[PDB]
Amino acid sequence: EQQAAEWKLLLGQFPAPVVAQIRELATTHQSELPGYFYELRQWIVSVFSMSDDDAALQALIAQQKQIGEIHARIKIPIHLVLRGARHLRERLFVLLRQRPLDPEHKLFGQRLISETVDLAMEIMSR
Amino acid sequence: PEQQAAEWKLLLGQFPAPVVAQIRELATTHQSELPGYFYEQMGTLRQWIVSVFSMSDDDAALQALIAQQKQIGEIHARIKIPIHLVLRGARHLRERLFVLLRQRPLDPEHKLFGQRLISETVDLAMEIMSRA
Ligand code: HEM
Ligand code: HEM
Repeated sequence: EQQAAEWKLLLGQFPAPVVAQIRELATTHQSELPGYFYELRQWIVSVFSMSDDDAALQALIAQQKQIGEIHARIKIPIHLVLRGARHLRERLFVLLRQRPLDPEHKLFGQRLISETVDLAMEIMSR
Repeated sequence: PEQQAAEWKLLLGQFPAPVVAQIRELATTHQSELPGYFYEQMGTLRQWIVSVFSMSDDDAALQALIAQQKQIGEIHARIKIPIHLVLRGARHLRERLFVLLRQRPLDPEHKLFGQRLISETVDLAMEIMSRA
């Protein structure tokens, strides 16, 4: 395993004010992000608080694994989980767009949220 | 059910004409290059990427495509392949598709969209591809 390194690998390829500005946009609009709209915050912050050390980070992978096995145990469609993902990436994209940060940093800021969430569901998918 | 087409054609609406084509082209010119293995555990992925990157705009084609994704899922399900191996494939796909786009001299705003389009495209296919 040590999908922790793996995780750092994809994290170390992102500049600092992006990491900060993406983190800071998850921790703000933290509670404003839980979306239910069709016919929780600690999570976003957990994933988007991203650091270096592999105690304060590991619990993130072990937690993700936990929270899938929750979802599967009670038997809920994974494509429902991955859709939630989507609307999340989406709302996060929308939140990124409406900033006055250069499109260059947006460019990273986009891959940074997209990789994370998908990584999440990947490892959340057990 | 059926409005899986509705959603896709709408999302495809959140994007400009060139980006769409740029991305279509991107996948298309490198369809033969992108089935790329570089790791450890255990011409098809061309027309898949192409099917799923034919920026298609027709409830008809969409349905079949949609349903294609569905059928692809079920096959992967019978053999009993872990969902998190496929999402992984999927992650590698857009990751290299990301990179391809980066190394193209486009307008970084054009670029942003280009990113969103490839991201949501695969993930949407992936979402549908789910049945097990
Ligand atoms: C991006 C996708 C999702 C994420 C990140 C997520 C996150 C979580 C987390 C972290 C928990 C932990 C609760 C705990 O530890 O006590 C949880 C529980 C739960 N989730 Fe979600 N969820 C997602 C999608 C969904 C969807 C689409 C549904 C639709 C019904 C759903 C329904 C539930 C339910 C019913 C529980 C209760 C489990 C319990 O008893 O603690 N989840 N979810
Ligand atoms: C994004 C990821 C993937 C996509 C889009 C994909 C797509 C496909 C497609 C289109 C087919 C043939 C269906 C047809 O056109 O008739 C196929 C077959 C197959 N795929 Fe993949 N695949 C993916 C990942 C994987 C992974 C990760 C594995 C295993 C680790 C895998 C194993 C197989 C196997 C074993 C078959 C043949 C099944 C049989 O002969 O019964 N695929 N896949």
